[PDB]
Formats: sequence, C-alpha cells, structure tokens
Amino acid sequence: MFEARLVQGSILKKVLEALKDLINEACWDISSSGVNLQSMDSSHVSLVQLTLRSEGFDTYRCDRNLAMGVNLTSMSKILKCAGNEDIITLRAEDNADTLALVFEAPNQEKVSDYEMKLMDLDVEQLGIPEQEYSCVVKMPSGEFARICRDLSHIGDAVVISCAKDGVKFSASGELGNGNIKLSQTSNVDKEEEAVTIEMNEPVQLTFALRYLNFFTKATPLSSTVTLSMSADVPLVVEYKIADMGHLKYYLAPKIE
Amino acid sequence: MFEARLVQGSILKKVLEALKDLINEACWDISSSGVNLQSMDSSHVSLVQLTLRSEGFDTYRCDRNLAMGVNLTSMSKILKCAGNEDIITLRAEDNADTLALVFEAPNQEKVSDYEMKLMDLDVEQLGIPEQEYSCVVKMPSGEFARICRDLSHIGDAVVISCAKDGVKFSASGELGNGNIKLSQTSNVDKEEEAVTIEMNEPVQLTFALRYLNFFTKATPLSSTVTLSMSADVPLVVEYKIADMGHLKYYLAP
Amino acid sequence: MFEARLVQGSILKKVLEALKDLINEACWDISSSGVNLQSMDSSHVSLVQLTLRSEGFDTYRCDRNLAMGVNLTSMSKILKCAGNEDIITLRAEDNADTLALVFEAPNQEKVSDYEMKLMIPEQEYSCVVKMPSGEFARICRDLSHIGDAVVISCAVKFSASGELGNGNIKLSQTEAVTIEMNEPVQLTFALRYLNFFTKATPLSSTVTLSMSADVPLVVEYKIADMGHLKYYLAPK
Amino acid sequence: HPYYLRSFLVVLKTVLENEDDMLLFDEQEKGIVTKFYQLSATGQKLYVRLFQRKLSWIKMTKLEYEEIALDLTPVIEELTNAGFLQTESELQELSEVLELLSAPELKSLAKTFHLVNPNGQKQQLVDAFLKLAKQRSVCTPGIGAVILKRAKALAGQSVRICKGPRAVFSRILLLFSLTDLSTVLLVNLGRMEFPSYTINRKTHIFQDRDDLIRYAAATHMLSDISSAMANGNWEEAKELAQCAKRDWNRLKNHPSLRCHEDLPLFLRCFTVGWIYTRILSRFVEILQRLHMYEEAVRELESLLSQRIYCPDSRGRWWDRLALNLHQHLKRLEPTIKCITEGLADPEVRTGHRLSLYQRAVRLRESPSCKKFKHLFQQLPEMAVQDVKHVTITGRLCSVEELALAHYRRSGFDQGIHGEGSTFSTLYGLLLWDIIFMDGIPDVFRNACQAFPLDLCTDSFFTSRRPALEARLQLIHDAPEESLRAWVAATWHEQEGRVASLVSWDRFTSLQQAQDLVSCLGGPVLSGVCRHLAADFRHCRGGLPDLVVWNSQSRHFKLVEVKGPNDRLSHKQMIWLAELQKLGAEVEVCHVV
DNA sequence: TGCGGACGAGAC
DNA sequence: CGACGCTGGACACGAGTGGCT
DNA sequence: TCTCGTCCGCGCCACTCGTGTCCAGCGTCG
Repeated sequence: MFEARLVQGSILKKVLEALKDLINEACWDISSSGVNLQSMDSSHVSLVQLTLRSEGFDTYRCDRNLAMGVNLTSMSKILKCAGNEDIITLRAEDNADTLALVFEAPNQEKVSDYEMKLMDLDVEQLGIPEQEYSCVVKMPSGEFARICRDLSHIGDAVVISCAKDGVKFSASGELGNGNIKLSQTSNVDKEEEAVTIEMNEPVQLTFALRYLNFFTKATPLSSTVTLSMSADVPLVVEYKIADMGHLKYYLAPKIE
Repeated sequence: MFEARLVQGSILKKVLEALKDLINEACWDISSSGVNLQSMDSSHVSLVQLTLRSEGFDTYRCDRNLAMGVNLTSMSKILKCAGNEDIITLRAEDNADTLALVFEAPNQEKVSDYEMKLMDLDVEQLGIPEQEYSCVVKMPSGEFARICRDLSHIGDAVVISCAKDGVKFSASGELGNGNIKLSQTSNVDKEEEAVTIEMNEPVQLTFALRYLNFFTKATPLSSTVTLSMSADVPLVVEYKIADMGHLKYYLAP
Repeated sequence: MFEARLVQGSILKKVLEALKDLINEACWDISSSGVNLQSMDSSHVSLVQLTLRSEGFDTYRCDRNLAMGVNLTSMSKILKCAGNEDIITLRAEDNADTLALVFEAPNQEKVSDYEMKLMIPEQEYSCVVKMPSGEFARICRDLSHIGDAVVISCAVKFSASGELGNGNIKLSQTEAVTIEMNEPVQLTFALRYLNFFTKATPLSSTVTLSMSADVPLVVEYKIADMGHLKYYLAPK
Repeated sequence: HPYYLRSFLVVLKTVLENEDDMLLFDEQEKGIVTKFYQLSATGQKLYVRLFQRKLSWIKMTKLEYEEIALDLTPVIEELTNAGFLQTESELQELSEVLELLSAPELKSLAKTFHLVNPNGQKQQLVDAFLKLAKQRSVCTPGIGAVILKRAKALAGQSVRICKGPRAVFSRILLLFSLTDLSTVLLVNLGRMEFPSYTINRKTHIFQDRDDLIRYAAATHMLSDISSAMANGNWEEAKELAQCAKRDWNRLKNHPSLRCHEDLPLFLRCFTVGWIYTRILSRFVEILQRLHMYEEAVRELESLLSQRIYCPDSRGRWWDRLALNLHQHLKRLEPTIKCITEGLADPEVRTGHRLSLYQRAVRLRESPSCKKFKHLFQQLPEMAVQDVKHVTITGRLCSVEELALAHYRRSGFDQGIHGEGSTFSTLYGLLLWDIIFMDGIPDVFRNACQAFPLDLCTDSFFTSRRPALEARLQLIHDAPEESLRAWVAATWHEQEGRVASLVSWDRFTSLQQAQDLVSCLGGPVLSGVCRHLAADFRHCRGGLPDLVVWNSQSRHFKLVEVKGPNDRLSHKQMIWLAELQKLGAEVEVCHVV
C-alpha cells in the first residue's frame, strides 16, 4: 500500500505533461526515499530520471517497493482532470494493479477519485554512472525552451559549444543557419535570470533537437535549467522540482 | 410582421452558437407571446427545448405564427461579428420573408444589418409533455461543463448517482474508472457556486456523455444549471437565460 | 555590407507575418533613401508595396543596391524567433550569398544570430475612407463568412452578397471614421484577398481605403509614421 | 496442377533433360533442384507463386492463396525447412523490414521513434529511420537494434524467397528461354503443343558455370535497363547501362570470349558479349532519349566497329548513326560517309537500306550538300515503284475495319486483318516441312521450341537451300487445287501447334485459308515465302495490313490501311513494291 | 521491333 | 470570447503488384 | 495551312495501397 498526498498538485500535473511525449509506458519505483522513474524514450536517444523525494510529499507511506508501470498518456489524461489547485494522494492497491489518484479541491466541496489500469512493463534499468561534468551552465528554463523552439524552426540538429565566456547554441539547416549564445550575466538581483557558468574544459557536442524540444515541456516545474556537458558524455538538463525532487533529461551526442 | 429587440444580443448569440451543433435543419415555432423552439437531435436520440419570454426583449410585437425556415449555421455566422455589448433587433415580414437582423453597438459609431433567407421548413411538432422529475440538482454551469469534459476522456457514459448528501458523477472506461462527487454545499454565501440537491428518492441512470458534452456548450449563457432526473424519463439540462427564458436538453438514458 | 538596425523590430516582425501569408517570394530593394519592398503576389489579383526609409532605421549603410530575393516563407520563420522587445538588425554584404540578421534582447544577456539564404502609377483618389483596422478586420471576416464579394458604397457601406444571404454594415464619423464622399462609389472586390489584407492589421491602428471608379483600391497601413504598407486591390 | 506450377515444371523438365545445361550447374544447385522436386504439391505451388512475385519480404497475412490451402503456415514452414523460404527471424536488415512495413504501420513506428515526420512519404520515413539507426544511445552499440526489434514486432510474420535457389531457378529459366517467366509462357505453356522436330545439339553456347552465371548477370542487367526504360527512369537506366559497359570492357580479353566468337550466328545471340552488345544498343537508345548525342554516335561507331556481335541489327545502328549525325548534328559529310558505307554493308537489308537510300537522296537533293559530289557517285540505285493511293472518307470502329467494310462494297467480301500475320501464316502452312526440317545442326536444342533458331537469322536460307529452293519453285508453278491441298495438309497435321509464323486464330476457318491461297495464286505466295525464308528478320514486318478478295472474281487487293496521322513505313514500302513486282495489285488506303 | 499518337521544321 | 493556428480522419486519385486457365 | 520527318509511350486489368488534399475538432493566447 502506497499513499502520498501532494498539496501542490500542479507539480505532478506538469511532471506528467513533461514526461508524456518522451515515454508512453514507464516504471514508477516505490521506495521510502520517494518515487524514481529511471525510464528512457522509445527512441533510446534520450533518458529521463524523476526522483521525487518523500520529503515534499505529506503523509508518505510505502509498505514495500512497487513497480507501478503506468501508461503515461492515460495518467496525463487523468491528471488533466485535476484542478491545478487540487491536492492529490496516490493510493496504490495493496496487491492488485489500480493506481488510485484522488483530487480534492481546497474548498473541499469536490472530490474526484479515479483508478488506473496500471499495466506491467518489462523492468529495465540503465543505471548511468554519476560522471562528473565539465562546463556546467545554469540558465532560466523559459529561455532554454525558447532557444529549442527557435532552433527547431531553423534546423534539425543543434550543436553546443561551451566556454567560460558563454555557451553557444547553433543550428544549420536547408532554410538557413543560426546561432544563439548566452554569457554569464552575474546580475545582482539574481531572480533566476543568472546565466552562471563554471568551466573546466572546452566541450563541444551535437544533439538532436526533437528530443531537446521534448525536454522543454518541463518548463512549468522549475524556473531554472542546468546544462552540464562533458565530451562523449550525454547532455544533462535538470529541473529542480519545487525543492521536493528533481527531473533530469539526458541526450546522447549526435554522430556525423 | 414580427419584431424582437434584445438588449444583450450576446444572449441570442450564445443561444444559437450553443444550440448550433446539436440540431441541424431544425424548426422554429415562435409564439405570439415569446419565443419557443423544440427539435430532436440530428441523430434523433436526444431532444432540446428552448423558451424565450416576450417580456424579456425590450420590445416585442408579433402578429401570426410562422415556420421561419432556419439554417442554424447561417444564423450562427449571422450572430458572428455581433458585439457582446451590441444591441440586436430581429424584424421579419410576413409570408416567410427573409429575417433581417440589425446590430447596433452602444457606441453607435457603427451599425450593421444582415438578412438571411428562411429555407424550406417543416414543423413536426412532437410536443413531448412536461412531467415531474425525481431529483433536481442545481450546480454551477462551469462546474458541470468541466465535469462532462473531464469524464469524456475517461468514460463514454456518466452515472448520475444523485443523493441528498450530494451528487457523484461516475465514469468507467478503458483508462480506469473515475468518480467526482459534489456534496451538499452547506455554504454560508448561498452563491451560484453552491450545489443544492432537491430530491425525494435516489435515482441512478447512465447518460450518453457525448450528448451531455453537446449540452455543456450553453455554459456561457447560465451561471448555474439545474439537472432533473426521473426513472425512465429523459434528463433535464436546464440553463437559466437572463430571466428571459429557459433552455432544456432532453436526453433519454 | 549593408546594415539596417531596428530598435523596435516588432513592426518588422508584423509586416513579415502579413507578407508570408500574402506573397511567396520577393526582393528587398535597398537604396540610400531607404528599403522598399514592392512585388507581385503569387495570386493574380493583388500586388503589395512595403516602404522603409533609411532615417527611420537606427543604422543605414547602402553603397550598392541589392535585390536580395528571399523566400518569405523561410524568412518569416527566421524573424519569428525574434522577441517582441528584441532589437532586430539586418546585415548583408554587397557580395553576400546569404542575408544575416542578429537579435539582441533588451537585457542584452542573450545574443542571437541567424543567416538565411537569398535567391502601379499613382492616381489621385478623390474619395478616401478611413476606419479602425480592427473594425475593418471584423467586416472582412464577417462578410467572408457570409459570402465572397463585397460592394462598398459611400454615404460608409459594406454590402455582403452570398447565396446564403445579404449583409450591410454602416460606419459614421464621430477609432475615427472619415469618408470624403467626393463621388458616389460602387466598387466590388473579392473578399478572399480582403481577408488576406486583414492579417496585416496588428501593424497599424488605422487602415485607409480609397475608392475611385474602375481604379484599383489600396489598403495603406501607416507603420508608426516609419513606413507604409500598400496592398493594391484590383476590382472584379 | 494449376497453370503456374505446370509452366515451372515444364521449364524445369526441359532444362534438366539437357546434359549441357546440367553440366553448366554446380552440384549444390542440382541439390536445390532435387529439393524442389522433394516437396508437397502445395509447396511447389507456393514456391512458384512467391518466385513469380517480386523478391521482397511478403507478410504472412497478405499471402492468401485459396487454391493451395486455406492455412498456409504449414507450407511456409515446409519451404523454410527446405531452404527456399526465409522466415522473419533472418530479417536482420533494417531497410528490408521498413520496406516490408505498410504506410500506416510505418507511420505508427515513426511516431514511436519520434521521427521528424510521423506522416509523410514511405521512402522519406525509411530514409529517416536509416539516419536514426546510426545514432548513439544514452547507454554510454546501436540504436537501430531497437528500431529493428520494434519494426519486426509491428510487421508480424513475414517470408522471403531465398536468393540462392532463386538464382538457380532464374538461371534455369534463362537457359530454357534461350530457345524460347513471361506471361505468355507463364500461362498456357503446359497446354501449348510444340511442333515435332528432332533435337540435334552439337555446339555449346556456354563453356563453364562461370560463363552461364556471367550470362545471367548480363541478362539481369539488360532486364533492369529495359524495366527502367519502361518505367521512365532514364537517368537510372544510363547509370546501370554505363556500369554494364564498364563490365563489358573489363571482360574484353576473357578466354571464354574467344570461343563465343566462333559460335554460329544463330547461337551467338545467347552469349555474354551478345547481351552486352544489346545493352550497348539500349545505351544508344538512352543516350538518344537523353540530350547527349555525341557519346551516342561514338557508341554507334563502337558497335559498328564489330562485325562479330549483332550483325543482324547493323541496319538499325547504321540508320540511327546517320539520323543522329544528320538531324541532331550539323555535320553531313561524315553522314555521307556513313550512308555510303551502310549501303555497302551486306547486313543492312529491307527497310533500313531504304532508309539510308532515302537519307542519301535527301542529301543529294538538299542544297546543303549540293557542293558535295561524291554522294551521287557509287550510290546503288533501287528506285521504289509508286503505289496506287485510294482515300476513303468514313467513320466507334477500328480504321482497318472501316477499310474492310469499304472493300466489301467494291466486291472483296472475304477479308481478314492479317497485319502481316496472314502472310507469315501462309508461309508457315506451305513451308512447315522445311522450316522445322531435321538435319540442320544446333538449331533445335530443347523440345519446347516454337521456331528453329536459324529462323530470324540469315543461315535459315543457307542451311536449307536445296529443299527451300525446290519447294519455292514448286509453289510458284502450282495450280489452285495443289495449293489448297498443300495448305490443308499442314492445317490438318499440325493443327493446334505453336509456331512464331503460324497464328491459327488469324484465319477464321480452313476454308478461308483455302480461298485466300487460291486467290493469291502461285507466284505471289512463292515470292512472299521466298522473301520470308531468306532474311526473315528484316522481312517479317511491313506486310500489307489488309488482304481482301471477291470469292467469285478470284481477284485480290493487298491494301495498306493508314489513318490520317499514319505513314508508310520503310518495310511497308519495300513490301508493297515487292508485291507489285509479283503481279499482285496493292494500294494504300487512307481513312479520315 | 512494330505500332499508334504527338510535335517541330520546312515549304507554302 | 473568439480570431486564429494546428495536426488528425476521410476520400479520390495514381502507382504497384499480382493473377492471368 | 500542308507535308515530311522525327520523337515517345506502349502487357493485361482489377484490387489494394501510398499520396496528396481536404475539412474540421481541438488547442492557444490575448
């Protein structure tokens, strides 16, 4: 039996909205620490890890580890039912397969209980090692989403070269060639407009832009995105989920 | 010779837009005192009833009944470009002359008149009699529209499950089963957001969620919608119309 | 190289949005006086004229005239990436195969740079009608719903003639509407292109429509007194 | 047995009975043959079906053959045990799986793999998938392994014919079709009863297995070029042809070619070099379809440089060289040289010779060449008798039918649309004894031969000169009764036989054959049969379109029927002139 | 190869 | 609320493949 | 306008399917 109440239900709503496109069926690990996704897209080009720590969840309960294979499109449809305001506790069936999500309005008049098919998927863990990364970049999330959209209009692939001066996103295509570069602003106010970069070595990689646009769908979760890039190591874009957990997208470098 | 003046042409605009997709090639049976409409749906499985009181319009002066051949889609594009604040007056001559509508904005800087020909029409006049309903529930129109648009994805049919303590719309489908419950409001404000259940006996009938979704399109017209349920009786989806009329959707479970 | 820096590049974005829908390919003629973009619509009925002056742009360098034929379908997407408050500059060397534009956000932290590949006598209109463009947009959309052609008349009348029904709208002087009414006017135009013209409205608060018998109509849009956007209507 | 397996089994039996063709194979390929014979009837039927079908993976669902068995999984299992059929497991190539996938399924896979266009052209999606397969996974291998797995799961059970046994059977078909599956032979072959002849095989066209494999490669190249021509892919055609010419040049001094040079002319048309010369002729055809005409005339000069491959078509190449170098190129003096060589060439005959002559007289008359005088000299003179021209106005029926009706009005009630099959039919009927005659070497190889290989080759007259000359004289001096008996004898004895000369449906009844033979007479039939017996290839076409005769009058009118947009062909000009020289009354009919 | 359409190019 | 943009079912092609006794 | 010459598509047909276009329910954002 697994139970976890979330006051900020918009967190889970935007989580499922971000994850819907990449994964259609993913495994939701159940542990005292929290829920861990650790599933990858159908193309195997990209990988997403969703560690949602139990600290954020209120009244967190987990008798034993549960696989919770959830069809993420169906869960996205079910969560779209929820009001952004409504709290959501996920009541796992004791032994059967019916994730129950109940959404309750703050006004407490309306309660909305739904069950899920909760299918079973072949368990598979990538277990990527925690390789230290060079040229870590920290930039606003909306900015990165906009860069991905613009370059997706321009070209099919994006190449990223990072220096201590800045990080440069460039795409070349049939209709044109384009490049966008950002530099550490070091703003005094620093309401997450900071473009702070720590550099260790010059690293340049080329990445697919379809999956990168799919990564931008996690924008409402966090105002900031951290890009960490080391040569021959897949890009890491991470979204801190409201100080409750973290969602990270990995993307293997394009070869050409 | 029928003249109608409607202070808020937006009312008739929403009426026609919401009722547009439900019934195609419908009929009009406007009375000498007020406006009354009724037609079966294009698939003849549901029914819609419209009523517009004569006194609601600013002016109203009609002589005889007329078929008033209607192409509701044509009327829809007619009430398009009509401002929400715009004042709309419908004047029509006899012998099924083209219905001419004049839209005058309160700014009065611009005024526009559009006339659409009445198309050949036949009046079948089912006249389904009115009857009492075992449970009537008053809920906000927006809440009902959201409830229906929500159960649409997860279910093809909606279980009303009304009770004195509250109401619970239950849906079962491919992606699990869902139930949303609205209890008795018990709210001091007595607002339109409150949900009140006037019922004498519990009832349980499943209704076509598709046609209910068709019904929710009238959400803008009414702040709250009363739903009336009786065993083996088509449910009543009643929307108040600015105190000027009442619109009801009749769907057989 | 030729540079046209635009401090408020939003209007450039908007005119590009209009012209992508209307015209397919066009060539930006650059003269030291300014940048003029008039070309023929892919459709026979209308042709369009965009005029930009050198003084309006912050920077204006032009030693050699370049046509710079550019498929506006691609160029509109290129300019779409620019923000509303973004500063838009166009750079093109006299021997440059591709025109280049650079976008700098107001906060100046983000810098963007994309390069894209490059390939009617005046008649004195005795009567002129000016109406709020949003308004004219509304008549265009409504009468395109009703029918395909509109007959315009003077005292401000637009009549809708469709097989479904008839529709008339009247405008009177009092945001302002002014009609010269120097001659009576009965000029009919296809509403398809009229609603293609409507897309241009976010650019100008007021639209100008001048009628002369059997004389082409022009929907001129005043771009913040910086330039003008003339779409030439050939009556049916 | 159904028809397709019956055709296949007849082809296999005919090739197997040959000892030389069996020697041409390796022991393994004979193993494929004996395994094919070691199958159930449904197995053979399904193998023939899949073999006639294109060599691509075919879904088990789409394989629905009612005649074999309602459920064909046992048959596919038996064939894949025998080796001929490959199941989905041996489908480790991504391109093959993607091509096997249907457009809806490929669109579904594309959405799953997040391709650029989930909807679009099938080829574009396949190429996009091939691009995606090469990328790296986040495992840091191959991403295409997952693409392969998902595409295979989506495709379902699929089968494909193995290319080894397919090559064996394609080579068997080629060896059978040498003497001459094509649709005409795919159906009815089991029912077609071939003429009686004694098989005499002294010479070997192919020496080693490699020679037959090389011949099959050349034939496949030619077939691919011809298919590209038919489908209009002219640029792909040239690239295949150019490769083919490169291969032909690479093998220039191969020792097997030295004996191909010594094969007789009628057998030399079944060698690797012959098919490469035909490929070079198709190369000239594409060069001509393409704007280039300079490389075209160069290749014509190269082909013309050899007397030893394709001499029967030197007329075609000579006319094409003259035409290209005159109309398409400004120079005319080398045109004059080419023409004066062409009329000198003994191989150019009967219509292309007339075309070269007509080009020569045009140049002589044209003011452009009026300065040159060498052209006028040594120009052989063969003036062609003008033909009477009659114009008929009338009008949905075929033009020649309108001409038939018109001549029905002027008498001539009995009339058949021969179109040249009528005179070939009479030629076969009156010369079946010597066309199929025994004692000519290497000209009958298999029992399934419609025509002796000497036919359509100059050697047919030379090999049978005594008998052919004697019979041709006999037909010339013959009464009507003797000719009637002679035609009826072969119509009876060889009734229902299959010959490239005799079309049985051409004559409605044997009585009509008797009447037409009586009306044509001795000398006319003698001349036509003499012109067909010698150099049949250049005389088989252009015969008058309509033969008409009044039964009472015993008078005929060999009438060429041309529409308003139609013209007299060179072969038609020659044949009308020859028939006029024979005493026949011919005239051209124009119908507007 | 052997046909039926079409075109252009010259003669008129 | 609505003007506007977008990607997904539906339908007539044009092409390919196959059965042709 | 007429004629002469040259080039170009041509298995069979009927069944299923790729393809392009079309209309429209849904989603956006101001």
